[PDB]
Amino acid sequence: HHHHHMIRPEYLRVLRKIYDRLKNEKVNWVVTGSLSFALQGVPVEVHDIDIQTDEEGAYEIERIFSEFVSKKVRFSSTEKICSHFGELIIDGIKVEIMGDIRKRLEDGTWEDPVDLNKYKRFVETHGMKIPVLSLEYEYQAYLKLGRVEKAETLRKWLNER
Ligand code: NA
Ligand code: NA
Ligand code: NA
Repeated sequence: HHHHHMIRPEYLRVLRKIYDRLKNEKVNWVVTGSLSFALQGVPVEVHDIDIQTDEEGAYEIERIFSEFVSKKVRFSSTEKICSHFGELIIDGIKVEIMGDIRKRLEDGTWEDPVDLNKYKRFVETHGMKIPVLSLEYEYQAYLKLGRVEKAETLRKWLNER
């Protein structure tokens, strides 16, 4: 953990609550977003918890954490990214559930969702074996989001004309 950076205990507490209910379920899930970076030693503050999973996993997670569901899992799509998307709030912390995230391809097709198991690693942390997507994958994913943002920004700037 570069910089001996520590994840704020509120996030670890909620992560434990999530881990405890998923650990012995057949759910294909990973922590993604900032918490995945942090768990893998990148000193970044976490503000919410992102769980990426497959389509079935999103609905299973929602059911497992039914009392915490703030937004029902629904297939949700922009023109760029879609997923089976819902939200939990646990102890005031937002948990984004994203099942089978797919990115739009140049041709308008949707990429197949990632094989989470190609990139999943288990981080031993605070007595928990937490599945995360690899830093390499995460970095590449954010850089890709970045490209999308840049293209959209340029389009919007031009649209203002
Ligand atoms: Na920590
Ligand atoms: Na799995
Ligand atoms: Na960290």
